[PDB]
Amino acid sequence: MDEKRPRTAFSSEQLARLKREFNENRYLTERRRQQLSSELGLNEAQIKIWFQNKRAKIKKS
Repeated sequence: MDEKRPRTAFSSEQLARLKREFNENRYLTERRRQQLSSELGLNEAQIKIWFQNKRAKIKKS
């Protein structure tokens, strides 16, 4: 839903990396959050929300 609420503005490379990490684990550690942010150059808050949102896609109810 990146057509109504603008915020998940990421790049193919960034999403690819994040997706790779998510494939291994739907969660995120402190070190991973800060590492991913520093590695790709994104806000830890954005990464955290991205993972939380990605997890909601699988587990509905």
